[PDB]
Amino acid sequence: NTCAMLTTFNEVDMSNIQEMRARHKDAFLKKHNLKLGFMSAFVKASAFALQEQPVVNAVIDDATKEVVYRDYIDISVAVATPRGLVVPVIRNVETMNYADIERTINELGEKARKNELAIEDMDGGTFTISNGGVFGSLFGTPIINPPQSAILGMHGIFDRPVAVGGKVEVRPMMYVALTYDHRLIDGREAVTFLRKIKAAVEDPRVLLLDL
Amino acid sequence: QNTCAMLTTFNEVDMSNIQEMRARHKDAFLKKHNLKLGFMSAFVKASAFALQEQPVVNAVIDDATKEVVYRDYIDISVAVATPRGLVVPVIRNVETMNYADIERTINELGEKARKNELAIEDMDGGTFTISNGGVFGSLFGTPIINPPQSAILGMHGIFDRPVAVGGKVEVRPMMYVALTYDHRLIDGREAVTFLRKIKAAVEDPRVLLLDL
Amino acid sequence: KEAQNTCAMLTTFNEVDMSNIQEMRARHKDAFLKKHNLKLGFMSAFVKASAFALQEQPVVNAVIDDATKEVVYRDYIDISVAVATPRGLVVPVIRNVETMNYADIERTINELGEKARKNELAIEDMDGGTFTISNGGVFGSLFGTPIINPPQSAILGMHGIFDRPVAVGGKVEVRPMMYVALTYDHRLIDGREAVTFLRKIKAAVEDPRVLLLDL
Amino acid sequence: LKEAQNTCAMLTTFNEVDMSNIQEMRARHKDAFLKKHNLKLGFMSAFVKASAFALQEQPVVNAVIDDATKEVVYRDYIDISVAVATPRGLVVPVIRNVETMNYADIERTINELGEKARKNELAIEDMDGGTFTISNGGVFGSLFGTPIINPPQSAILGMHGIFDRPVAVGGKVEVRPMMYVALTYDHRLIDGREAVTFLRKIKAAVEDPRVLLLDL
Amino acid sequence: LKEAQNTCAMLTTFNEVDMSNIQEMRARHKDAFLKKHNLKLGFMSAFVKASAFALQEQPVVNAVIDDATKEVVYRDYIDISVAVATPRGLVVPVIRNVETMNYADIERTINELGEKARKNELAIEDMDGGTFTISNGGVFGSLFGTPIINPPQSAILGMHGIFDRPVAVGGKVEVRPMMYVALTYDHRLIDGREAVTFLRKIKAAVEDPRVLLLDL
Repeated sequence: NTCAMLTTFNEVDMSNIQEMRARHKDAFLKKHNLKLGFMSAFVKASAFALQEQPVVNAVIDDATKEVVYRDYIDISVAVATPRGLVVPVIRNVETMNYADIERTINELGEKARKNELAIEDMDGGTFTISNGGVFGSLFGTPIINPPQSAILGMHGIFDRPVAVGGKVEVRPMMYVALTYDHRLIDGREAVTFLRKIKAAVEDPRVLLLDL
Repeated sequence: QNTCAMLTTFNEVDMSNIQEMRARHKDAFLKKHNLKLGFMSAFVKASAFALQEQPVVNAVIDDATKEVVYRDYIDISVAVATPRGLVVPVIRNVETMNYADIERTINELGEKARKNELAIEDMDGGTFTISNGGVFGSLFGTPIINPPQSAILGMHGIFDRPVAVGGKVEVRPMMYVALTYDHRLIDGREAVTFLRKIKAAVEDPRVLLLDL
Repeated sequence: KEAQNTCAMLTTFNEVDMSNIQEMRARHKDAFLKKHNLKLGFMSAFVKASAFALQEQPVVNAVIDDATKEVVYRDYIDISVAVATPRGLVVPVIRNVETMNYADIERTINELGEKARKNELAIEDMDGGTFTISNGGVFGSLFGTPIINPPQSAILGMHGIFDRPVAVGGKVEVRPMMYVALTYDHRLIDGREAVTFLRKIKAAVEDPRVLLLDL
Repeated sequence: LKEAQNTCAMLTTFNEVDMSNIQEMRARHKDAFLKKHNLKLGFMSAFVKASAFALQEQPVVNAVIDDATKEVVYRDYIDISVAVATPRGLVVPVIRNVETMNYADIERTINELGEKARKNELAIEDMDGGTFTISNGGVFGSLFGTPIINPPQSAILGMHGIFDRPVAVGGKVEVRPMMYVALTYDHRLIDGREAVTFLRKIKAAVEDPRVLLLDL
Repeated sequence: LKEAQNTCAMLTTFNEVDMSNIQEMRARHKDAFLKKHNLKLGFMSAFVKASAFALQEQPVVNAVIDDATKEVVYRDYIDISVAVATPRGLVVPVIRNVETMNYADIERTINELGEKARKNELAIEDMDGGTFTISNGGVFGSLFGTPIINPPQSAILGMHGIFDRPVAVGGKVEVRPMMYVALTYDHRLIDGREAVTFLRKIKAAVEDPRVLLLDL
């Protein structure tokens, strides 16, 4: 009786991020000592789209029926543990490039694995990401954890035949999801947000171009 | 999903035949009716046909008396998106209508919406809600039932995907369609058949004339 | 609805290649009729896959007790398969599913269908299920979200088998694929458990040899 | 300018940058860039941002010989002084705080500064304070040549025309739009290694702009 | 630097060198060279020996304009100042009487000088006094550029990176490992024709080392 949940889906062509991870895999590891991953691209695209559409960043206060707009943006990434899935928080992401996002993700994942994370940074955040792609999933409905207003559900990357230029081609594709609440965000805004994340991931130069 | 009854179903409709009709007859349509040809009329007519062939979907549960009302008239509330927002203008008596009339009424209601002469009378009483979120590129998604009716058809963007025909791979322009229905009056079989029948009517518009 | 509010149901989807199942049906239909006097189908494979996955994963089989707030555990698996009758839909439950194979599942399904058709199906053969499989693919559906029948904790949504082009080994071929959906009670089952459960079901259906190999 | 060509002891280094990705990105995003940002995508934003990247990773070049005290001051800010072409002549407007700008922000600054200069509104504050120069003589069809260090700065990047030239990729021969770029540096502060690495970083940033996001 | 730029009016002439012969000889002789000399073959020794040969044939470049007397001094000995990589920074050790050794001894001299500079035991005895400096930029992948004359020499060689480039050999295009070579010379002593001939002799002696043996 609190939240009514609805979901929209879309698909992202991960054929450019794979190339980046395939060419700058040793230089990045030599200069920073971390493994390149898909998660930084999606975090940065989420930050870009949240900046473009601040209504997705806002949240309704059910106690006073007030809409609070938050200028800071934080994606609450998720890492799985044997005792249960735990959701850390990446803080102040609108001014981090791929290196900083990757390093924060690595540190938070290590802390979750060795169990030294307390509630001080587990609470808060304006966005969530539920990367269910570690365990191969085609697509699905992700739950909104409280008190957020939307969550991105990333699933596994699979090779399926897609039609580009009228010809059947095999490219690595990912199904993305966006569980929002109609009480705050309309369907058009959620569709535009997901499509903008898709655009910013499938061509990272959009971030440099501000498109 | 708690206070929605939710429980949606999805299908794929091929739009090769509909775009062929548009490419063939859009000039004549503009010359005669002074309008433009889209895929909206196909979906509205298909929904009307599907509602004719099984009216239990068109029914509404009255929780006040535990009574199901089987309304005979078909009233489809086509949603037109405007920068101010999405509204629900209602097209009356879709059973006695064709593609030209449906397009004309859709355009007229949209024009009333642009200048905001949308009276309360032409904003309710609909038996079925058709929401087009496909004007914004989206693969598929789950829409929401509009009260008091118990179903809604939401179409999405048209993309070209490879699909098998006769065992051979061929690229055709396809759509994803969705239907969220209240399980308290219509079971899964009925709603799946309803969506299949809408898809069959849109894919081959001549089944409307053949009355299948 | 009170049941809707109390249960927070979430859905996840996957796809199954129905290439091995159809081949085994093609090669093992006449022998099935000669031996068991009964025709082969699709439901037995999915029922057995769900049974094997539940045996490996007891959490999905378990249900929370609403009366006392206890996650009561069940050492026994009973799938509740929905059969179709002219007078409507009924959900008979097949009992002691761990200790039978494809042949006995077909026998039980046939007996329950012929009992429902002729209207001698009592209340003992109706309740007591632990997991449900909804075969919504008979009426040609692509995919969708099923609903859990109480007091069960999860449902597997079987859909129609469609000839669809999919790339395996870098080549595009046409294979008969089916979309599977798992609507699960999130209060008890987590995302990892649900995804792994659906993957185990899909793997067992794609290769029936996994069941006897006990992976 | 004569009192710099010998006192600064300039040496010139040259490299080729492959403008395939830049042209690809322009062809792909020009329509949307004009529709949303109300400008036109260009070559110079990429080069200015690449220079900012290289001056971030290599701060000795960003420094200047302070002849008063023989000091090498490591600035925490980068001041790119682009040569904007005007019908009257060539001027040197400056872009300030180039560490944090996207391609669109640099485009907007360059277009606004060019409109200011063409309509004769350029102020001194928009002309002084340079730290690195991106003088572009390539719209004149030049192949390659040696630029001159702009005082008080310690280096300058000279850009020239873009021509389709045969190159080797994986042992095969393919024609692609190839570009000759030059760097004229003060060898008293910058070793050969430092200047060559500077040009390699600029070339890598221009060839694959994804490096800027990837922070490699 | 300041003095070299201000006093000498150094001019630079350029050329391109095939390295396919050197690459082939390395590919076929690396294993034997390592097994016998316990050293790994390099591209540098061929260039040093070719420069020594060209200095032998043209003794004008093997000479210095004496500043005090405005005269020329002809050195019968050839010394080359090869720059050796080092994390501290590149230095300039000197090889003595380069014309008397082949590739094998130049390789061992370079290896010993690199080992000694790595441990920073580079004495000034074997550090200053050369006659012709050679600078390598191929380890940082520079395309081409003008090197600075190390004083008090009269010229310098400007070896750069080696890149596969499409070139014309007998009317058809094939990709061969090609490298730009540059010579910065004091035009006061060495004339234009002498500088071009010197660079051409270095080119000839590097393109096929059999000229060195053949004494062409």
